[PDB]
Amino acid sequence: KPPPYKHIKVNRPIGRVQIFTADLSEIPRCNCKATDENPCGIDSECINRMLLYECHPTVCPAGGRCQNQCFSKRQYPEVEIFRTLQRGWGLRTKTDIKKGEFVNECVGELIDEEECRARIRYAQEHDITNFYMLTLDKDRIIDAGPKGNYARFMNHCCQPNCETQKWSVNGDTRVGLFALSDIKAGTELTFNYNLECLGNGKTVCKCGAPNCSGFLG
Ligand SMILES: C[S@@+](CC[C@H](N)C(=O)[O-])C[C@H]1O[C@@H](n2cnc3c(N)ncnc32)[C@H](O)[C@@H]1O
Ligand SMILES: [Ca+2]
Ligand SMILES: [Ca+2]
Ligand SMILES: [Zn+2]
Ligand SMILES: [Zn+2]
Ligand SMILES: [Zn+2]
Repeated sequence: KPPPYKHIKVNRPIGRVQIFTADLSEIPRCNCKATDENPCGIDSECINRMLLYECHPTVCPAGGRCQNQCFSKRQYPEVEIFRTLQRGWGLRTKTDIKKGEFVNECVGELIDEEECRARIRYAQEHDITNFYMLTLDKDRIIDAGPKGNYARFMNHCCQPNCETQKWSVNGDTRVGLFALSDIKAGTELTFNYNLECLGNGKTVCKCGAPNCSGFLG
């Protein structure tokens, strides 16, 4: 059984950490029509989607059928946690996911470098080998360990089927997972941690890909 965690829907800023807000002047304005085949969708000419911005619902001309509100809408593909051989607990999809489709948001407690330094330090001193830390920016780190969602079970892979993207939503950064290719129902959902994830120093990569570098990210 996986150790408990508080299931949260949005990022939770801790201590000095701030969650900022901008106006409509700091957001592009697309010209997608309600009559388009997939208004503001994965293959459209939506200037907001292209610049990694969501559309503002009350001003998007595509209106009600705007397809560029994936973070705000929190509609994720059906997933489940399962027991992997060597990388502990993992996350697999229960439904087919298409290339470029939104998979999840990396949601956790938003912490600063001082709080992140104390939590790695405690984990190191107490032989904790599982980390759920992801850089939002130089000032803010997502920690999905105490509080999070299903994204926290997604393992690293040198040949992943997902990627992270830094999007602007309501005037602040959010981290989302998007499919790098079509993913079949039953497959483990992975992403390359790259330099984004903290604490995994001397961790040996067990992704088992033919192009494995031996290290996490
Ligand atoms: C975000 S958690 C992923 C869920 C985790 N496997 C669990 O059981 O809760 C990442 C942690 O899982 C382990 N891990 C993830 N991907 C791995 C990989 N490719 N090779 C080895 N360990 C991995 C590491 O201990 C890492 O700190
Ligand atoms: Ca729009
Ligand atoms: Ca818009
Ligand atoms: Zn659009
Ligand atoms: Zn739109
Ligand atoms: Zn690997």
